[PDB]
Amino acid sequence: EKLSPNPPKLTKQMNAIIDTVINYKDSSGRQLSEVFIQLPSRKELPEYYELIRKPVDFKKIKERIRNHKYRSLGDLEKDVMLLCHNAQTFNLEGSQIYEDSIVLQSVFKSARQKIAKE
Ligand SMILES: O=c1nc2n(c3cccc(Cl)c13)-c1cc(C3CCNCC3)ccc1C21CCCCC1
Ligand SMILES: [Zn+2]
Repeated sequence: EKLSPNPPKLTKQMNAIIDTVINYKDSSGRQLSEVFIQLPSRKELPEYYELIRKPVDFKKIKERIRNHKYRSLGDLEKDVMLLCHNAQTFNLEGSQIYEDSIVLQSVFKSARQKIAKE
């Protein structure tokens, strides 16, 4: 089965996991994903592209689910962990963005364990 199409059930699970991550709010009602939806342009933040080898945003992850680029829930996981890794690489330790990216890793893993195990 190594090369085979993604079942509709799997694609639905992928979208539900990523929607849980994108929609996640703190107790104040702030949506943590907001800044991570779209990458900055190379004109507005050139130094991002000098430091980050493999840029990714949540828009691109949603596109990759739709175009069947993830072979597995593990491949989806790897791209979400890459996004969060890039945020921690570029942004200052202790910054809101840096901290938010750590919480989103946990939100992803919780959603995967709950949705795929139920
Ligand atoms: O790691 C990121 N740091 C950042 N971003 C990101 C956007 C998507 C994915 C990631 Cl993983 C990041 C990101 C995105 C923006 C967008 C650009 C288009 N207009 C909406 C805002 C602006 C600034 C950023 C930072 C955070 C703040 C400091 C500069 C860079
Ligand atoms: Zn399709």
